[PDB]
Amino acid sequence: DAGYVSQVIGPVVDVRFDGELPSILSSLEVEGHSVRLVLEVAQHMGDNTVRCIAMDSTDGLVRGQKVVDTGSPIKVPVGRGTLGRIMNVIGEPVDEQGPIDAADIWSIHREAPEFTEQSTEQEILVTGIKVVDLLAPYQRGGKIGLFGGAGVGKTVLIMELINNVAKAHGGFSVFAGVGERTREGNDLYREMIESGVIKLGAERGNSKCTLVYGQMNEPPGARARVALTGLTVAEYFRDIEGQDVLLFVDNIFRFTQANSEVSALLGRIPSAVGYQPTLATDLGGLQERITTTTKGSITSVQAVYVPADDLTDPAPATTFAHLDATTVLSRSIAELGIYPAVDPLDSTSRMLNPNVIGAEHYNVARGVQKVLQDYKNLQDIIAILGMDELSEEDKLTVARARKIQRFLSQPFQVAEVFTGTPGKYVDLADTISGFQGVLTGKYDDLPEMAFYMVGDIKEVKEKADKMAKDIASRKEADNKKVSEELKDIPSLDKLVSEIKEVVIEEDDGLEEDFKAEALSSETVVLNEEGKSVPLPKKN
Amino acid sequence: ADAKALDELRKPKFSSKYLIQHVSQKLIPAVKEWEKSYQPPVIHLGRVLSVGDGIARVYGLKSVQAGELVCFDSGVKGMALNLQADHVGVVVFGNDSVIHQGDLVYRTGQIVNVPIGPGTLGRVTDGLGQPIDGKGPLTNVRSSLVEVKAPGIIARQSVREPLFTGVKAVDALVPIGRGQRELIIGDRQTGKTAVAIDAIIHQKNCNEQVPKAQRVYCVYVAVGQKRSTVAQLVKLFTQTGAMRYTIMVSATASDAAPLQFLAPYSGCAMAEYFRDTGKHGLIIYDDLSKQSVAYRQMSLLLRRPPGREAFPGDVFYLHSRLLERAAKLSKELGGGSLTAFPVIETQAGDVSAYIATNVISITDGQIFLETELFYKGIRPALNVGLSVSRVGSAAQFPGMKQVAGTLKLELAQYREVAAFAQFGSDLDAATQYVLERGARLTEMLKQKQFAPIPIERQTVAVYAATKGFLDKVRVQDIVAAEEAVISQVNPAVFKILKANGKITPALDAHLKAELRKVKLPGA
Ligand SMILES: Nc1ncnc2c1ncn2[C@@H]1O[C@H](COP(=O)(O)OP(=O)(O)OP(=O)(O)O)[C@@H](O)[C@H]1O
Ligand SMILES: Nc1ncnc2c1ncn2[C@@H]1O[C@H](COP(=O)(O)OP(=O)(O)O)[C@@H](O)[C@H]1O
Ligand SMILES: [Mg+2]
Ligand SMILES: [Mg+2]
Repeated sequence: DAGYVSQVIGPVVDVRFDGELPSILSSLEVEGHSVRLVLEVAQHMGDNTVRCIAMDSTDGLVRGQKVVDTGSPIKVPVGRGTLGRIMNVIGEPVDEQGPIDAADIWSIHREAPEFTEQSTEQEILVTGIKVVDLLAPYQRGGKIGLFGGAGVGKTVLIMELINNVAKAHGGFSVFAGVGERTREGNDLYREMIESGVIKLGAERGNSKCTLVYGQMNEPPGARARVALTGLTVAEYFRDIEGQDVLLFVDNIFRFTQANSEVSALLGRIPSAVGYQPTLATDLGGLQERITTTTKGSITSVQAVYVPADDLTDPAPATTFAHLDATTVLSRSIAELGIYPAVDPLDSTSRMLNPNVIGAEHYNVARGVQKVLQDYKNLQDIIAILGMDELSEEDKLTVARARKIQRFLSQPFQVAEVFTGTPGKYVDLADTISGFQGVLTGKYDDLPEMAFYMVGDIKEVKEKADKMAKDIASRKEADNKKVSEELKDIPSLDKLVSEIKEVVIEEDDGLEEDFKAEALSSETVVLNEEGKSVPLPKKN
Repeated sequence: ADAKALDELRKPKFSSKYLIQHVSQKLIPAVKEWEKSYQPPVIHLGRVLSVGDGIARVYGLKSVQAGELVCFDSGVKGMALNLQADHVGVVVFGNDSVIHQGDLVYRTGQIVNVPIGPGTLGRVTDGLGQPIDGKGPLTNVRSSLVEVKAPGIIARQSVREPLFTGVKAVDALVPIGRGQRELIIGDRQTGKTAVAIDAIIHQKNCNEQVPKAQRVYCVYVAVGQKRSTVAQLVKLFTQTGAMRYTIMVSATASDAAPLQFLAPYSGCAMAEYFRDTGKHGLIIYDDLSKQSVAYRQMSLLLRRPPGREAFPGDVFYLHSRLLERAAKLSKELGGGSLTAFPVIETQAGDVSAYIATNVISITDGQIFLETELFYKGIRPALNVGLSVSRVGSAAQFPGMKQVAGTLKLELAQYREVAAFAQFGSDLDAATQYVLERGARLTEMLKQKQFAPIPIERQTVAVYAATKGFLDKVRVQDIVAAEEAVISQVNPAVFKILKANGKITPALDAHLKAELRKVKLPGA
């Protein structure tokens, strides 16, 4: 019937069965454990033993603990009952709001959609971000990679992508938090409680987002499989409901990282730099399920953390081929103060094609990339010569590309709470003309800093107005400002009198709520019969 | 060779019995001839097969749990880490020279736990919970596990309260939050312990001023440091009074590798008491790159396969499950917080190391300490283009938020100009002016050691540089000009600015009034 725990090394449990072994990728329950511990069969060890990875911590497991087979892989609730809920890797509600009332629980493991059911149409997903929609335009029904190191703005960009696309999409979205901070998961959950994407109580069914969370405090088995749980929620929303789905995956790098933490304990000799030998095929088996079939559509946005800003690291370098669009975020762009820190050259999309987006959009994007590459080639001789002799053809292409660099920046709606500037949504025909004007030369009379952190081209020519009014200030300094006390302001000692004085306890509250139990000086052991005895004084 | 005839052999097929009835009455008189050489058999107790380098392979111990405290017969404790099929791999909490082959190992019944509570507040502790300061055992304290799972999404709330550190470079540019994990990273002797220590001293200075619930209880975990440094830190914290709110967990270099591995978890479990009982905690994991090294040794001697720089594969999970326990709880869980300050030492400024990149990807903010800024007089050596924080606004002083934006922008103006400091053309007196203000700002941001500043005296001092009031002095005496500013502006400004939090429109008036009323000696 059941099996027993044979070996526990870290997050990898060897379970021995006496006849009728479970299949690979089957789910096993451990009973006698405090919390619900789910093991997924990774391989067959060979002498009627399976080797598993755990979905929770293996602290507490006993060699010989009864492990029961489920006969199926990890099954999770999918459907309309999961909208507005937070799930585990194994489909438990962790939002503390009842059970998940969804019918037809599905396995998280299936094969990829086959070759004949592949869609070939390409329509542009307009996001409102004038560096995304211009240079590397996204595709609805396509896969999007948000590359970039630690601190460059992947989570802020995916928050703005949620706040732009997923609210005005109609269909359902799925967020898969794969190995990230729990604090920003709580931030996303709160910011979708207020914005009405997630609703609570009786109006729960009017929610449009399903959260599946596998964050950093989880063991490496729970981070390796939580992307499959978010993906099978999105696959139910694509295949059965027929809807068009959004699948935001925060740090798909942590999938490969979580598979790397267990692969030495699974008996695999290591590959290149320290990843598993099965890196490309695990990533392919995950990512080929995220497709647009003939039944429905999944538009996936994926953050990819590059380790130490290395794009040649094999875990993002494998990810690069599975994506339709690619938004590489660069640290040196964010060091200029430009946000979002999208590399305007290194970002690529399949939609940048004159047969798809039009020969005006394509040519203005190629012209912006041409003038930015020209400025990047001139940045060498500027720091040795000084940009004074370049004979007004290379001195103009520096100023135009600097206006383009400042014009690629954009204030975000989600970044108001740490910049202050209100966010901007810039439409596609509204950014093509705005970049065509600064490309052809319609805005050389404007100041260079006026392009920084604005929206449309009808905002740079107002920041020029406000800049030339604000430099029209700071002109006179005789008197009549706030510092002369005669206007409306009290003395400095009278403002002190307006302070309410707070209490000070000086006892810190540590003597009234603590259950100060007694701990033994001697150490207490268990003998052969399991009884609690003191340690025997004979070494 | 397969198991089917191997199970058929369980059925008897001997067909003759001319040895069975001969040796069965000959076995027991033979075994009794050697019963003083036999050791008694073992099932639920343990017996040491092999011991060496801090690892005991223990035969028996049938019902041990993974990660369970065991106790050898010589008194030294252990921890059952990898439970293999024929033996248990036990790491030794101490010197393994008192363990022999054939020593009895006793299962204690408990997963590893430390004493938590208010009784630890003021003690110097080892990495396992025993006090090492020579002041007797721990009283008014209770035992709690060191492997508590971090609070989830519904248990947390957004980080809002500041927890100032007293270092005005930090509190102006990289503002901490009260439940935020902030990594102090740099080379050796670049001032990381100084930043953590000044943070603890400033919590001592603020705990005697706030009403009993914004009080911050520091916990310092010294991993891998020598014992003279820990004793000097205890002398510092007692001679300034910071030891009344500070716990110190000290697994030194002489301790075993599992003690240094387990000491950040012991310190986090001691600091989670204040987080779970509504108070606010501050935890400093000094030398987390030494806890990773102790974990590497502990796992390599358990014969687990090595990875990048021979580290374990799960060395990311080691620091992620530790640092994720620093949270800000919801109001139904008390609202208590715990803010982490892990420390990583880099080698020659290589930020692309394995443990360094892992802990950068785990924590919220970063505090980079470069060794070239340290020797240029900039103390603390904050790398302002690389030190990031996730919170930014809504986690700092509202008065400092109005002033430090003009600092964050103008230091960026200074940095993009100073890479053209070989020629000196001084373009239109604008590239000359922005460096002539940015040098003043970097000289403003310097401060001494073991002397933290209250936040009002910081946001007055940056007010005197983001505005005018210091353009008349050279860059060589701004560290004395700001002493003239704080020393001669009337101290009733600081009370109003602390009680308001921001500058009221009656307060920036009086502050611009009194920054010309003072005589600064800059000539
Ligand atoms: N703000 C400061 N002003 C002056 N000196 C400082 C300051 N901060 C640190 N120092 C000096 O720098 C030296 C190194 O300090 P600290 O021990 O904090 O660095 P560390 O990185 O912890 O060193 P280690 O890597 O050896 O642990 C100390 O001798 C200290 O006196
Ligand atoms: N659009 C933006 N505007 C302003 N600041 C930003 C923006 N995007 C990112 N940042 C800064 O970068 C920091 C970290 O960004 P984050 O989204 O956490 O990147 P990652 O997830 O890759 O670490 C934030 O604290 C913020 O200050
Ligand atoms: Mg992130
Ligand atoms: Mg140090």
